[PDB]
Amino acid sequence: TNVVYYFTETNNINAYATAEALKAQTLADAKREASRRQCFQGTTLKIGTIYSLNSDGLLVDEITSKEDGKKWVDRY
Repeated sequence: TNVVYYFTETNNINAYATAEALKAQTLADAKREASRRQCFQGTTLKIGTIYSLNSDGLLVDEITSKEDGKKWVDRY
């Protein structure tokens, strides 16, 4: 399948990690899948596209993020 969205689960919004591919094809599905793939309490979720990644595969330019217990906040 083709990959549109990626996510990371980090300890806070200023920490970076290698992007993991999502199966979702829309943003609303990506948010639901990313919340369901979150392992831990208290972590931060970021979602981005292929253009959100640097050359090392790190998710640095997320299009939306979600602090634990809060709603998704889009960049714009």
